[PDB]
Amino acid sequence: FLMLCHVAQTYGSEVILSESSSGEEVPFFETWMQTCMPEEGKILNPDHPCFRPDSTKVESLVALLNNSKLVQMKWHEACLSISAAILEILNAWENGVLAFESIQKITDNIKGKVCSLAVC
Amino acid sequence: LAYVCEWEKWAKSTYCPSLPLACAWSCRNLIAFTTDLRTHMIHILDTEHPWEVHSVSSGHSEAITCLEWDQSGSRLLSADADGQIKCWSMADHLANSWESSVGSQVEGDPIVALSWLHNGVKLALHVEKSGASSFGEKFSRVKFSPSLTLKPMEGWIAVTVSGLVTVSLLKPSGQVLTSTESLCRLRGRVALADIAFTGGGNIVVAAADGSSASPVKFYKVCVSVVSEKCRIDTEILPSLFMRCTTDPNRKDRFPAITHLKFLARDMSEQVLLATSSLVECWSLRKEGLPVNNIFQQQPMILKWRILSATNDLDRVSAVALTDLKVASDTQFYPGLGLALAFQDGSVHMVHRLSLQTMAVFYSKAMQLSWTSLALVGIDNHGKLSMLRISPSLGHPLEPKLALQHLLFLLEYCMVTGYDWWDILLHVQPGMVQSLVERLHEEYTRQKPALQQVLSTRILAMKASLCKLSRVCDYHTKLFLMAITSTLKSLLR
Amino acid sequence: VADVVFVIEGTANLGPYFEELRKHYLLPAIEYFNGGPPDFGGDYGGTQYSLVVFNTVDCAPESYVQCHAPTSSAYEFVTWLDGIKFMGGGGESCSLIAEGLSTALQLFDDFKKMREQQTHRVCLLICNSPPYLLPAVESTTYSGCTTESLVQKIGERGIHFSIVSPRKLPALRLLFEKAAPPALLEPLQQPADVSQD
Repeated sequence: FLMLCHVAQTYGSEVILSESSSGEEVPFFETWMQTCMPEEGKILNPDHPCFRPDSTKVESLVALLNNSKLVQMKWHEACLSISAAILEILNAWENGVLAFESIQKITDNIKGKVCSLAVC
Repeated sequence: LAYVCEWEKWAKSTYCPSLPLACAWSCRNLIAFTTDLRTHMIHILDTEHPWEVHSVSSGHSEAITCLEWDQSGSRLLSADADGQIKCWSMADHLANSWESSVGSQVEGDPIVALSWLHNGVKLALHVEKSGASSFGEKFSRVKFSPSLTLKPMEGWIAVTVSGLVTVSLLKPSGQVLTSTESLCRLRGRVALADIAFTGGGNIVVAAADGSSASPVKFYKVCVSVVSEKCRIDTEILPSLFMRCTTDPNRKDRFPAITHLKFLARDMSEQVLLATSSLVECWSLRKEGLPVNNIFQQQPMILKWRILSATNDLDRVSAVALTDLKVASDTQFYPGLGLALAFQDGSVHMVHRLSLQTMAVFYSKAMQLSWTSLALVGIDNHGKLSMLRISPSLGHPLEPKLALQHLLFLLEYCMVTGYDWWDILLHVQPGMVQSLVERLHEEYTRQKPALQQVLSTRILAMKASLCKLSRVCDYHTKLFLMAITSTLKSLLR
Repeated sequence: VADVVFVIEGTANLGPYFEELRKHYLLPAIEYFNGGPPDFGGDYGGTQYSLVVFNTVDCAPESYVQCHAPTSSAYEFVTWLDGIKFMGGGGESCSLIAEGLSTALQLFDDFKKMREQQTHRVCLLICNSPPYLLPAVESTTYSGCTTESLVQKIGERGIHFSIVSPRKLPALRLLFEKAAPPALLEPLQQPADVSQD
């Protein structure tokens, strides 16, 4: 994923085109085509890709609560880090749920073998 | 339908493809007629006796935007802004004579023309109904922060459409330079429309490219700091966008107008715009965010909400728009009415939030002339002259309510001292006879004392009512009365 | 020190007469505070004043006040406004400017925010047509009437105020002496320039 993001930063369109030219499938081309480009699409992410069913909706919440994060291989928070960002903004200064525990939770989410979290 | 002109020797200019057009005047003499003959000159024309059309050569290219401010004759001459604002004031109102009041925006292309002088008058028409309020509660004025007062001064400061930072070097009636330089966020790209008059003495602007992305360069700017200096703010207001792209079906909307109105709280004119028509509307309703779900259990923030949206069939928009928060049940006049001409022949004029249908009587850019619904024919048909349609205010008939609305708007025009063109709207002068009778009765009884400053004007108003016909008697009688009274009074 | 105010309003009513009055009353008044009108630096020097001349509602449905004269060095913009004031004003002859003098009061207000460190504030207003109207300001928060204006100009602040009208005398001087603080509207005289009107 790091190499893909670097290729995107370098050239972009050609890589996503070669990846989405033909074939009857649908991989996670959203977080790979809505990260950084000469187009904001900022509120678009809360609007369109925010289809987050209750399934694993509190998964990232329980993770940030009791990380102590690489227990089992699971990559779904990438397309669902919206709840993570919501909790972060609500605890940091918007509501003040955590003064310094927010930094601890961020460091826990900054655990090794996890780089996509930084991208999100 | 009615009131159409034509140009004999000139035509659609088949040699040049096209050119965007615009004009708008909330005061008297509301014809500007941006066009291309067969760059080109700019025209001015009055509402009465339009035979004597006038024009004057410009000194720039493409003449993109112009919009006057007050009854004082002026214009903007945008599109590299050569020959900037001035008055006419020479002998009459038929010669431009652009004076040395020029602001040198070197090789630019802004599309902004704004910064009016004072507040918008308040009209409690539905509640007051002008029974015996004597213009007290029927016509008021809400306290409004004047832009950079010192006495309310005013300049032609605008926003760089082509550029991306700001406008400076303001010299209003003082001939002083006051030159500075500001950074203005050091980055930007805009194709926006201006909305100036907000609560504080600030200006609002937001649009960049269209439906493709969702950027809005909200620039909350402050200009009044000290004499001989400028400190233009770079406050980024909360961003927003057109939620039209929520449809997974398609997203080809690409708006190109997104204009606003002088009331910066209750409109958002985003719209899907070849091969599309879908109006949208959002508000600025402040509300707190749902800070929850973080555990077992500053709220002041702004998140926009929807107002109205639907699928329609239209191409060209003209203009957006009394006050809101009124249960306008018995009211059927174009209160905050938003209409726009339809390409396919007839014009389906219908107020906001319903858009359903109105009477049609089966077998480029415009703006609303006034309360009386008589539009200007600058629709998407090429270099064609102006048109007018039925100003009928609502479906049903109500002669009492009709004359009531007529006297309301007449008294409004009187107190505001603007021009009046509700002539086409009123029926033959018999009803108008009863109207002026009731009007002078109320004037005499419940003046209570403004008569000593409001008499003369309304007498001339009387003339207009007696202008159209068999009843030409009162016309001449009132003219002689007015001229004799004036001459004797000044001789005293 | 020497905080004066210069006001004229008879432009709509009678223009040429002012030009005559300038030859005898306006121009000598300014020489009391300057060695001669030429072209000098302008700043907060105490002796500065304003120049306010407007019209009535007759043929101005979009303008009431456009005054701008903070210091003007007492020479340049003073002479300009004197010789380039206006030539308009029609309608009839019933009232030209009362709401103007109220705004004049407002001007004194800014002195309180500008002339910090008294100054024996003085003011002078000219108007040929006898004014009377119901509205008060239509421009700012303050509001009242001619009576309120005069009691503010006299009692609220000891600003010496006079009215050097044309040789004719209307029914104005009478009511303008109802102030317990001495109004001193005496300086309407063909004799030479008074020391302090």
